[PDB]
Amino acid sequence: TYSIGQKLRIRVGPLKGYLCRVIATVKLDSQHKIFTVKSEHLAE
Amino acid sequence: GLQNVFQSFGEMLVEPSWRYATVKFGEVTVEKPTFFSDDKELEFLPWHARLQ
Amino acid sequence: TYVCGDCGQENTLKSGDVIQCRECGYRILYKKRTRRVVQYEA
Ligand SMILES: [Zn+2]
Repeated sequence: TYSIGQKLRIRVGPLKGYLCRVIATVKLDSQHKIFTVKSEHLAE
Repeated sequence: GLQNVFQSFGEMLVEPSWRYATVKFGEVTVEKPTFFSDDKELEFLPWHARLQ
Repeated sequence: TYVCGDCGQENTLKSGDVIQCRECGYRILYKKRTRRVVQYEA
C-alpha cells in the first residue's frame, strides 16, 4: 500500500483535494485534525 | 552623578593590619556598550542582546 | 542552511559550533525556507 511520511490526496469527501501527510491516519498540511481513512480514499 | 558617588566614599587608608597604604579613586568614565567576538569587538545593539 | 542575522550569509551548521556567522562573527543565525509546497485552505 503506502509508507510512513507519504504525501497523499483526499479523493472523495467533504475534505476533497486536500493534501495531507500520513502520520502513521493522515494529518493535513495546515489544519489540526487527524483524520483516518482507508486506501480507496487516498491518492498520490 | 556617578562621579558624586565616588567623590564621597573617599580615600581609604588601608589598615596597618608598620605600613600605611592609601587608595585614591578619581575620575570615573563609562564606555559605550560592546561585545567581544573572538578577537574582534563588534557593536552590541539592544536587539542582539535580547536574542543572545 | 542558516542565514546570518546581520548580513546575509548562509552556511551549513556544524554540531557544537558556537553559532557564529563565520564571516562576520555576530552570533545570531536564522533557518531558511526551502521550496516545499504548503496548502492553505482559504
Ligand atoms: Zn554575517
